[PDB]
Amino acid sequence: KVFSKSVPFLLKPAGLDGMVGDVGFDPLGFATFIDIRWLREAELKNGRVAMLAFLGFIVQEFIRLPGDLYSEPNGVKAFFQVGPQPLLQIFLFCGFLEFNMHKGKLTQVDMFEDGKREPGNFGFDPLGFGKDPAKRERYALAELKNGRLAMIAIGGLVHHALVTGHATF
Amino acid sequence: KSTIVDFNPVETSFEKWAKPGQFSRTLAKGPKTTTWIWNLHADAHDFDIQTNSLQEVSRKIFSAHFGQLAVIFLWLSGMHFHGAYFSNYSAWLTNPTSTKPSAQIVWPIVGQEVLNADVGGNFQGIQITSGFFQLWRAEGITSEVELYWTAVGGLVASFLMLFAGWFHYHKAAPKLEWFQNVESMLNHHLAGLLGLGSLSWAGHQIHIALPINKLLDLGVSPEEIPLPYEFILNRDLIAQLYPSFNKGLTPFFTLNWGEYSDFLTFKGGLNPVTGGLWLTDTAHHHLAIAVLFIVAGHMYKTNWFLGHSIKTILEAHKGPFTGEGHKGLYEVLTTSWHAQLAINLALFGSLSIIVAHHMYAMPPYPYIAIDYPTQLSLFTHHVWIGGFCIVGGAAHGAIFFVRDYNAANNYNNLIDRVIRHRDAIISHLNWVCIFLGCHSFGLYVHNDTMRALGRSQDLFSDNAIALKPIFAQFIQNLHTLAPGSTAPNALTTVSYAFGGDVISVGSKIAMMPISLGTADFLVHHIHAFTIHVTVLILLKGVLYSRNSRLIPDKANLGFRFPCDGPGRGGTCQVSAWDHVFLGLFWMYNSISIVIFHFSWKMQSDVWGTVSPTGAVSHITGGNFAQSSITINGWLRDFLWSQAAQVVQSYGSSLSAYGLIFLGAHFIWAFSLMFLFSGRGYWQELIESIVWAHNKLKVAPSIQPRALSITQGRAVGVAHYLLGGIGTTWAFFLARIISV
Amino acid sequence: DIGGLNPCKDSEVFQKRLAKTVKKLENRLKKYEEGTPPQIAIQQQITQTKQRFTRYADSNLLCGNDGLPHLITDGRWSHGSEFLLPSILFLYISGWIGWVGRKYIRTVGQTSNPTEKEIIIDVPLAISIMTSGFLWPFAAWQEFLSGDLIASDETITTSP
Amino acid sequence: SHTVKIYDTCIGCTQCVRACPTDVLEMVPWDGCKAGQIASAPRTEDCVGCKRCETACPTDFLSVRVYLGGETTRSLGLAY
Amino acid sequence: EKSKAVPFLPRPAALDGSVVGDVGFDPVGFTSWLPLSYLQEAEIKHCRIAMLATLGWIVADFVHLPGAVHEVSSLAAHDVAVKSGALAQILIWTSIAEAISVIAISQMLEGSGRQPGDFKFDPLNFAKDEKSLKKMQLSELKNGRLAMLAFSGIVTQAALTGHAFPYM
Amino acid sequence: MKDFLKYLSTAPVLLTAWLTFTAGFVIEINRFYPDALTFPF
Ligand code: CLA
Ligand code: CLA
Ligand code: CLA
Ligand code: CLA
Ligand SMILES: CC(/C=C/C=C(C)/C=C/[C@@]12O[C@]1(C)C[C@@H](O)CC2(C)C)=C\C=C\C=C(C)\C=C\C=C(C)\C=C\[C@@]12O[C@]1(C)C[C@@H](O)CC2(C)C
Ligand SMILES: CC(/C=C/C=C(C)/C=C/[C@@]12O[C@]1(C)C[C@@H](O)CC2(C)C)=C\C=C\C=C(C)\C=C\C=C(C)\C=C\[C@@]12O[C@]1(C)C[C@@H](O)CC2(C)C
Ligand SMILES: CC1=C(C/C=C(\C)CCC[C@H](C)CCC[C@H](C)CCCC(C)C)C(=O)c2ccccc2C1=O
Ligand code: SF4
Repeated sequence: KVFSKSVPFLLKPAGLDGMVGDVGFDPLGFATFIDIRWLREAELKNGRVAMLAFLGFIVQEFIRLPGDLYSEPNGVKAFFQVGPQPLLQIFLFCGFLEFNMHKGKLTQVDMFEDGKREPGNFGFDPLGFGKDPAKRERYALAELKNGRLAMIAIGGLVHHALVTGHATF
Repeated sequence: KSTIVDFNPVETSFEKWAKPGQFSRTLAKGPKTTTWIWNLHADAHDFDIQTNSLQEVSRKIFSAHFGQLAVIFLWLSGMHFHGAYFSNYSAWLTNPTSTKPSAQIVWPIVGQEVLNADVGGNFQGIQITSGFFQLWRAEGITSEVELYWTAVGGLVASFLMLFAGWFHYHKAAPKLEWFQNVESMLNHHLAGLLGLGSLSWAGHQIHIALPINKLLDLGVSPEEIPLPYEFILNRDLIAQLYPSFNKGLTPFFTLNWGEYSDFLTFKGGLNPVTGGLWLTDTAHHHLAIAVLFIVAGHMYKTNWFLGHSIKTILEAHKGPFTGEGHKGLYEVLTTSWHAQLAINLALFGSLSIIVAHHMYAMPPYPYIAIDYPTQLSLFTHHVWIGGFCIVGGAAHGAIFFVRDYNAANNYNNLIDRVIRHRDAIISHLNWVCIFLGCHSFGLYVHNDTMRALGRSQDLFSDNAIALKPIFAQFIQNLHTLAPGSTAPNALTTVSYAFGGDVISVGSKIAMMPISLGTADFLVHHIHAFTIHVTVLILLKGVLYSRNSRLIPDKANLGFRFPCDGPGRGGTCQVSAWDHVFLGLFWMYNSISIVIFHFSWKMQSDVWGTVSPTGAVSHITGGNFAQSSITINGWLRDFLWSQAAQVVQSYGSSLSAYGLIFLGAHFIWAFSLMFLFSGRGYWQELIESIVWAHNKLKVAPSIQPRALSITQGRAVGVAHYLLGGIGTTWAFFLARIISV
Repeated sequence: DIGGLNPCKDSEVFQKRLAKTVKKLENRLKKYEEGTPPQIAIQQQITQTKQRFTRYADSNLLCGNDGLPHLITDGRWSHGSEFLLPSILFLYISGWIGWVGRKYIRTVGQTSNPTEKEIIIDVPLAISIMTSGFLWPFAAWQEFLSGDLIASDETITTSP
Repeated sequence: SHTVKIYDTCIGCTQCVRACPTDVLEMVPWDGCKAGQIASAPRTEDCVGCKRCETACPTDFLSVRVYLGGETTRSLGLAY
Repeated sequence: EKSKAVPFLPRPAALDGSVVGDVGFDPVGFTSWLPLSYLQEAEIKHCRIAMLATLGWIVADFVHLPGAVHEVSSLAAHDVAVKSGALAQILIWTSIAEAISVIAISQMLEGSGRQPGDFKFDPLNFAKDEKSLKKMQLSELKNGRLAMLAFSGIVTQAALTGHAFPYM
Repeated sequence: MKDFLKYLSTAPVLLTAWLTFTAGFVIEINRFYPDALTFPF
């Protein structure tokens, strides 16, 4: 028996072999009954959204926009003060982005049905970082780790605002 | 390698849990139509068709009994836990006559918190009609901590019974010879179970319930009453209430049992403080029952040259009119589980009905006679359980006749001779049923039409043509004269229902002489007629379960089959199951009439309030005597009149009873769709629905089929019973809680 | 206004109903003692009743002559939160349910044992299909266009 | 008496004949199927209409069909 | 035959010699109908939990964390900590650890090779070869049993008599 | 835990779990936002 590298008292999970964040961490075996490509796509998207949202917290409490609506240093209270109209526009824009970036196939059964789709690979690289394949793997691992850390931190900041109410500081 | 058990017969594995229908040879292949799903649950406990060995069936039955007892223990633990945590039992103890027992609080969601009634004692919740508070008080339970510990013990016992079932199916399963030791089983169930349970309960009553309840009746608050264990360690806390414990057990071993007359009395009647039976009388009763049952347990020969053989007893009881007599009955009852189930279920339902009668007749718990909802609910529930169990006993007798009956082994015995003249039995029972129905009901209809025609002197009433139940009144007179004449050591009659004084607790009547007039004559004959018709249906099912003049090979079609075909003019419902279906309907009718008679008679001529000068005013006002003799009277002065509380319960804490009233009406009417219709129409409608699904590519792989004819009948009867019983349940509960 | 109804904010019978309910609840509250849980529960009932009546008053709700909110479901967007928006919400949810059920039926209908996978659900595949129902309006008007939504003549018919 | 008809979809599996409770059906030689036999109904006067015959028929929509008709003490199953 | 612990009782027939802390003590034959690895894991879990619990009870009756909520005796600390939510955090993280334990014990029972109670947690070494590991396993088992009995006595005495650290 | 998880995948257990979850979130929505006669928006 091999046993996992992360959880040393557990057997090595299956389906994670050719990935860019494999430390053998899957005690519940989510990769066995869920497609690993979909799981990586979801992890990357959740991580990127969490990173953007954490940066949004830190900037919102600091900078903010001119106007009476955009005057709440607290993100949770800003979600309510801003009203539904600005939020629904963000929702529709995110939907438009989702549609055009995945080119129609948006669901768990439709995406990766034909393969030829690296999980999380939207081809988005205008600044050109990533031409060298040597640093590409390191950049992918850094993105994954930062995304996970940002998921934890996004939960932390949101719940700090809920239990205190003032801000993050 | 024990001689009674087999070790590790079945492996404890989850593999068969993932293969539904593995028990059945036909269902194991997997579902092809939706009929497979229904067949899966209809054959789950039919262990006879799952194995060909009586040993395996017996082991499955034994483990199923353990599972059932674990379920019962879990239910009891839940009841005690609710009494401990979500009840006003402590408040009810200090004010039994003014606080309504409640042991279930309702969460505040969707406005349902209105169900939390003003039960009293600074409590909000649902009023409890199961009488647990009175039972706990009779047990001497004076604190909610004791209820919590009883709940914990119930949980432990439930786990123990689950473990016992698992152990005796998978680790050590008893052999067939162990199960067939009916002599040993009877000896143990009679001495150990019954007698030693009575003895242990008598000990508990004498040492815990007798002193604690005596202190409670004396006015001592539950907080200053000593803890129950102190009544055992200290022979002076109990010797003050009953000054006979000072002599210890010496009077018992010296045969001077007269010294124990302090706490082993024979009084009769009711406790004037609580309205229940004297707990000293109860303890003496349980002691006598224990001795009698222990003695009765030393009857059958088990392992020594001592006792009886049931085979030799039965085989010696022949006669000129009965041929071989009881020869072969021992083989029938030791090789067929269905025959044992028939006998046990019939006698068990009859026992439940007898229990229901003796409950209200002689209230055995403190402050339970003045809790009218508890009395009504207990009687109705126990009578319903008795009727259901009796129908089940008839059903399993029919099942035994179809499946486990061997013609060769029963040559010219009682079973054979009964089948040989089944025609005579059924024809005479038919004549008796027609006679009884004609008379009882047509006397009711004659009263109704005489009243409708303005001829009040032509009725079958007390102020008219009178049918006095003289035989029952003679018995009532004999019982009220028994103390001092035939029961010379009695101080009071067994029940005040036979006659005597009005017993009231807190201005509320506990018991009172139940007068019998022409109204009781008619309703008693209605009871006899309904019981006779139910017996007719069930006995026709049992006797004609194997063959008939219509179908000479009905036994080859099994116990459960819809018909033999449209031929012979139509052979619907010829099974024996279709007789347990009709008998279920008629049992519902009979029990409904019985509980209606009880409710109206008690409310009109027993229950009520007593004025300080001794004037008795009842709940309804004595309208039973003159208005229960016509069907219009039953419709108006009982159904319409006492349904006022149910229909006016909206917005109050009894609104749940009105909602259940309406829902039970809905379910009862829903049943008639299955009872009146047939399978072909529903199959052909499912055909068009399946066409639509196929048109939308959503037709299931498991082909949807209409419920089988037998399952359609079963669904119809189940819904009919549920709707009717629920309607009566809501009506009774709302009416008797409001007033 | 519409159909002769009037706003509940100006309906006297509505306020009479509120006052009567509050009075009944307070009378019930009078028979308990101090800050005991029954009094807390009755006070919560009173607070919830007042909040519900206030919300119904300030909700563009039309009340009849009985002082009860009447629903205007003719289709006008003015009273669109009474029927139209809940109608859209239910249509979305029910279309989701039907779409995931149909997709699961058609997916396990092409396996070796289609009937086995209906009593014993393939939970991985079931979860995969169920979370994909958020696009059911788009999936339905992408399968109907391709002719994959409707059968044509392989469907069975009775004798006549 | 009821009417019983046999149709050439008969596969000669004999399940109808051995299910008749009144000896109405019998197997007769034939050349329209592999078994070389077809059911016959030469004693329909004893037909009771129980339709056990067509409950045992494996062919798609039956090869033995029972049409209920005039009633008789034999067809009504009257022991009296 | 003739188990070491109870010399007049037969050997439990499931504990021959190949388990740490195996003196053949199973009079009521718990090992005759339950997996040995399962019972070993349960015993080791109890040992560790009760060792931590005894140390915490004794220490918290001496040293208190800053704050008014932490100014109660260990006997009354349960009702205070549950109200403050202190025990909720322990419950959450213990539940996470116990779900991972569900996975681990399932894998151990269905093959794998993980010894009962072996989570491979060993930042320091403290056990370099087989002999040291066996000796330290025996020490852990004995200390855990002693601490289970000690916590039992501590709780029973403290509940009987509401005394401070000397629970006599 | 290979056949136990298959047992939990049966129709009755899955339907019971799904209906329990469904009733749960419905009841909790009605607890946190009670007496909702119209759409909140
Ligand atoms: C004095 C001895 C004794 C006692 C008390 C019982 C008691 C019981 N037997 Mg039993 N039985 C006995 C001897 C005894 N039996 C013998 C010698 C045989 C062999 C012929 C059987 C064969 C037998 C069968 C085949 C069945 C029973 C069943 C039952 C139960 C009937 C259900 C009931 O009334 O609920 C009353 C319930 C209670 C009062 C709850 C408390 C009872 C607990 C469990 C004590 C049980 C005593 C037990 C025999 C002690 C053995 C302990 C074990 C470690 C050896 C009841 C618990 C039936 C049953 O329900 O199966 C489980 C059943 O199907 N018995
Ligand atoms: C000690 C009691 C007892 C026992 C052990 C049995 C045991 C048995 N009976 Mg039996 N029976 C009993 C009492 C009993 N019965 C009673 C009291 C009646 C009269 C109604 C019957 C009537 C009866 C018939 C008519 C038949 C049996 C059959 C059987 C056998 C198969 C049972 C099965 O698979 O059902 C599995 C269990 C179910 C299908 C459960 C069905 C659910 C019920 C009907 C509804 C319950 C609703 C419940 C009250 C909650 C409603 C509340 C609502 C708000 C939701 C089995 C040997 C059958 C057989 O073939 O025997 C060989 C058969 O045909 N019995
Ligand atoms: C109100 C409806 C109703 C009525 C009146 C009856 C009546 C009867 N049922 Mg029942 N039954 C009912 C509903 C009813 N049933 C339902 C819903 C079911 C479904 C489960 C059944 C299922 C059922 C079964 C399975 C059986 C019966 C049987 C009986 C008969 C018992 C013998 C008897 O009393 O005959 C006497 C007749 C009456 C009491 C009816 C009223 C007669 C009046 C009062 C006296 C005579 C009037 C006079 C002749 C009128 C002449 C004037 C006229 C010509 C103008 C009786 C005919 C049993 C049977 O066959 O009989 C033994 C039987 O086995 N029934
Ligand atoms: C079974 C384990 C256990 C449990 C349930 C508790 C529970 C409690 N302790 Mg406690 N404690 C423990 C072990 C335990 N302790 C140990 C081993 C020590 C010695 C360091 C202490 C020292 C201690 C002090 C000094 C105080 C408490 C206090 C308290 C109470 C509230 C605050 C709190 O949770 O402690 C906070 C706990 C600490 C600050 C130290 C805990 C150190 C841990 C147990 C050692 C490392 C283990 C590791 C983290 C395990 C990982 C778990 C895994 C699932 C990830 C609460 C009743 C406080 C109180 O109210 O007293 C009445 C208080 O003042 N404890
Ligand atoms: C921090 C955390 C996890 C941190 C892990 C980190 C950062 C490391 C992550 C990574 O290394 C991995 C793993 C793998 C790498 O490939 C990726 C990176 C990213 C490198 C979880 C916090 C988890 C935090 C949790 C669970 C907090 C729960 C708090 C609760 C429940 C509070 C409740 C109360 O506040 C209320 C509600 C009311 C009050 O009155 C009472 C109380 C009780 C106090
Ligand atoms: C609990 C949690 C993470 C827990 C992580 C744990 C335990 C990790 C443990 C580990 O790492 C360690 C410790 C060590 C590792 O080696 C092993 C593991 C085991 C992996 C994240 C919560 C994460 C929680 C998140 C992200 C919640 C975000 C909430 C948002 C955005 C809410 C928005 C709103 O609330 C507003 C603002 C207004 C409302 O009215 C409307 C809405 C819209 C609802
Ligand atoms: C409607 C009907 C059907 C069709 C009924 C069917 C197909 C039953 C469908 C049951 C569904 C599929 C499952 C049950 C759904 C309920 C909502 C669950 C019960 C409610 C719980 C609270 C118990 C018959 O097959 C039939 C057969 C013979 C005589 C009469 C009838 C008859 O009336
Ligand atoms: S279907 Fe109904 S009617 Fe036709 S035979 Fe069977 S039972 Fe008699």
